[PDB]
Amino acid sequence: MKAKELREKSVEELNTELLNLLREQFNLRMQAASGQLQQSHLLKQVRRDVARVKTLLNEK
Amino acid sequence: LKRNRSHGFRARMATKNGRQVLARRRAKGRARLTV
Amino acid sequence: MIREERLLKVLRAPHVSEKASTAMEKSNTIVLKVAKDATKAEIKAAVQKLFEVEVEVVNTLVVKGKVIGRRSDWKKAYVTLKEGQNL
Amino acid sequence: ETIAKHRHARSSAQKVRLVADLIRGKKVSQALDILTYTNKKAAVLVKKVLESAIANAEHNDGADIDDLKVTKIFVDEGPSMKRTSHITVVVSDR
Amino acid sequence: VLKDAQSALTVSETTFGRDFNEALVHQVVVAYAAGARQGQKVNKKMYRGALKSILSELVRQDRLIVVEKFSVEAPKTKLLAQKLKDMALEDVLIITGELDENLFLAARNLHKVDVRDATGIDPVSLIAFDKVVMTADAVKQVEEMLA
Amino acid sequence: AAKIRRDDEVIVLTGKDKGKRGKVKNVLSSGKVIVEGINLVKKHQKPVPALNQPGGIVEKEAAIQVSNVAIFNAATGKADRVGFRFEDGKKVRFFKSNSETI
RNA sequence: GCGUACACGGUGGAUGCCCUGGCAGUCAGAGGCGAUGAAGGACGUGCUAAUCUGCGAUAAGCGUCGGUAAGGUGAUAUGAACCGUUAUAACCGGCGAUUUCCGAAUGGGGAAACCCAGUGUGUUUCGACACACUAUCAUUAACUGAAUCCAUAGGUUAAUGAGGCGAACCGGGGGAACUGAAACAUCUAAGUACCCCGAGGAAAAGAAAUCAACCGAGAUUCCCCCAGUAGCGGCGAGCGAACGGGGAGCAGCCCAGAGCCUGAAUCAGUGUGUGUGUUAGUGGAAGCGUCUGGAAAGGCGCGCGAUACAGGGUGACAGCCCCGUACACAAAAAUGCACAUGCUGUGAGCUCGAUGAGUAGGGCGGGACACGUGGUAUCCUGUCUGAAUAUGGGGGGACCAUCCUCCAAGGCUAAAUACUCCUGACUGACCGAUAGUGAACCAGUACCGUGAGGGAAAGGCGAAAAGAACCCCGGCGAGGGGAGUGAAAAAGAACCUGAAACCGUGUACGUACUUAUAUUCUGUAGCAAGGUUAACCGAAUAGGGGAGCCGAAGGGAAACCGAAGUUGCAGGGUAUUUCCUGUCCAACGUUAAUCGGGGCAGGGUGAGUCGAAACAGGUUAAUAUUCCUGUACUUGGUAUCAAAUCGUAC
Repeated sequence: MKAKELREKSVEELNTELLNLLREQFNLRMQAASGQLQQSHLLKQVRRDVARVKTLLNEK
Repeated sequence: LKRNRSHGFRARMATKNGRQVLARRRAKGRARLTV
Repeated sequence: MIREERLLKVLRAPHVSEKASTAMEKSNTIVLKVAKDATKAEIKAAVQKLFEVEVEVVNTLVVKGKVIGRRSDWKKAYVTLKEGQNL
Repeated sequence: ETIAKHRHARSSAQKVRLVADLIRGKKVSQALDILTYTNKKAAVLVKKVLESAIANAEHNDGADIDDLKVTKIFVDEGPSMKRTSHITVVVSDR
Repeated sequence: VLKDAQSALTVSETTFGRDFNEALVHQVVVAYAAGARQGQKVNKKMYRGALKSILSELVRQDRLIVVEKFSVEAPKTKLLAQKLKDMALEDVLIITGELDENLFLAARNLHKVDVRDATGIDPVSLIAFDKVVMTADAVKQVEEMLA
Repeated sequence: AAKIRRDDEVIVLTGKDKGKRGKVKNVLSSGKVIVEGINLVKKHQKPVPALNQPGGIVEKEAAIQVSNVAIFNAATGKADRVGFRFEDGKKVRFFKSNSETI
């Protein structure tokens, strides 16, 4: 988890993070605004994942 | 607008009097030094 | 408008209200929150990219928060669709 | 022995005291009949207190409903911010 | 009167036999108590006189015991406990010369038992404890220092 | 390095549960220890139409300080001290009185 | 109608108890932070309506390495929802990235969190977006370069120390009044308050052309004694010394111009390896029964460890319940100090000569020096004069004679030393919410004032929320009564004990001279012609430290004859968003108001044709010519598309 995605090149990391931002964040926000999403751990999980991904791509 | 021009943060800080009164207010610890 | 990260950071979440509820069926109009900027073209492009719903007219207005405590003023956007509808 | 006290009543002490002075030592039914037509504002409050007391007594001491008698009714000055008051009623068959 | 070797010890009369001076002892103890970092200096000769007077008072009450030696083979508090139980001593003081590391280490936890060297003897320690156990070398060191 | 953890048997030294054994369920972040059948309470739950209210009076368990309970070992049948000792690769708890291994 | 005493209650806040708080000190660090963006603020920051705290669009957290690791997702303060449980849950620490805006702010404007620029690079779509750069002295050299051919003044280029904040202190320059003289001039007041300046953690000074004079030791820096003595002072109040005689520490050197042998201790910065601290941590002893007691840690009985009875929590005071203490250990990486170790530069002593020339001094005029130019001493002027070099110079105590450290016109010198904005540890015969801090509480908060500035009241449930289920009256509120948890509800949240003052019903009867410097007297005690030793050393009220302050085999005229004082103490006197929707009558309405001119939560403002271009109708509880209905109209690009931000209620 912490280092599983370290080896893969930058292009796939960028693709994954942009896909996450475009789909998961928007879906979670829509569900939260509409009253759905009884479980909110998805927001924290995606936020942590994107933070980890963007922390890379600069030192590499 | 006269109040802002006269006792504004920048208006005071322009002169040394504003800086010293700001330091005194900081020492006192009031939430707002000027407004 | 080559970059796509900027546009997707404008809209935050939809707004739910009785007037919005009536509008969703009166003319298939929706209300979506946006960021400080009021770039109508960018908002339309982002909506088209995300929901794949064509938009013809977007109406933007500014709302000031109510109080000392203060809240950031927010931009309200009404978007209408020809025939498609989305959540 | 049934006790019922209403606290923080928004009424001056003197008016409630002088209203209750006309009910102390008299039968519950007779006092109720007298106060049915009373127009004083404190009359409504004292009626509420006494009817609540009688209802509680019947709920817990339903026996001998007819012979209920007013025993110890009084008013005391209440918290001051229009000074409030506390109206207390103790009622029993004897 | 060593109580262990039936050996008598020679002591100066002026040390353990001088007349008790209540006022001087009271002044010295008051000064010592007040000299605990609360808002007194005492003359050296007055201090020596107070120490000699209190020692004489304790001697005439049979509250002081002298032994040939006092040491523990190992730094174990059990040995000291057994040794003090042998003489039926519970709240007593130990006065000696050079401080023994093992004995001091073992006696550290004992609230009722405290060990001190000849040079580090004070009226408070002597009075706070019912009896004191002393050694001949300690006796002569005290005689020399107090004069 | 808590001396009490999940899935253990303990005995309440004092607090109306003297001589009665129990099984520890969980320990609160503040040190409170919950042990089955040590202190039964009749808390009155606030009625609520939603959340599938059980109704009546809920018979849950209260919380007591860990100081009032002690580890129990079936080898001797009496509570004793518990210490920590280093094993070949890890550190594990152990009792006293010949130091039965956990 | 009242009174004489008690009980039952109320606004009630003194006493009693609690401290998650303050106040006074000691020991060490640091003794400052900051454009690679300081201190302080605005705004976001979670499943969340508000606060502390962390964080800064990666926003109660992200990457790597170590400890514990089965609980955790920080708390107020619950609830829904998840991960892991033997090493990728979470917590702590080293090393890094991110580090919104204002704030010296330093891209421009500007009103703090607001609006808008220029340069290079990055460009699946050169419309749009991302990173870096910006305003100041001269120095290195260059592009260069008027007056004035060269040259200079000046602009630019790549770097260097700075242009702010912060408690005290070093030294210097300015700088008033209040005061004794019952007012006042010289003094004191007072070099006091206050402003500025150089860098600092300490600073200045710091090693003799200094002192007595015919005898001596010479660095500066602080301290008791000398000495509160001389002297000054309407000789009154008061101020106030040194060569001299003891402790902390005591290191004097560099150039002065030539050489000799020289990379010879050593200086300053950077690797290597060890130890001891810091930045997470591990192990670390022992008991029960019995009786009250809600609960024992309380009484009683017998035992155990103790290198650990310091301390805290645990249903009442606990060595043997837990956390801890001493003690024994521990560092992947960073970090202060010690050394041996490698390198870029000064980097041992010896001989030859010397003591730093417009220099000291003097004449035209003034600085604080009481001395304003008076007989007038001290740096020097805008100005003139002005000999040397141990063979010479300065100083004297009567001058001649004779004596003394030393060599002035080049510099430095960490050692003992004042202070605490802050960090870590401890103590207090210090205080208990009108005390203690202005503030123990969401306090430098509410509140007052244009600003400056001034500045409060308000702390407490319960051992454990186990927070009164359930039922009834009641208006679905508010409130109360049964039952029950609870020891106790004479603990019910407006929540510790609860007195009076004031108001109700019943009961028996009539109707405020302060620490402190001295003087004197009283008691008490050591020693004894002796004791008393200050500052300091010090295993610390022990032992040393008699450079002092008094008395005395002396008295006496200095011819002569031959004993008892001090210091410790205690006692005393004297000298000084207002629009609408849902809720409510509680803060207000000169009665009530379930009414409102009143609080809370939500909603509402829609633009190419409102600021060359739009007319009529409809719209919700409030907005329109803006949203829909009929299309029309000005401009531009390619029948088709577009014309930004900003306010449209009152």
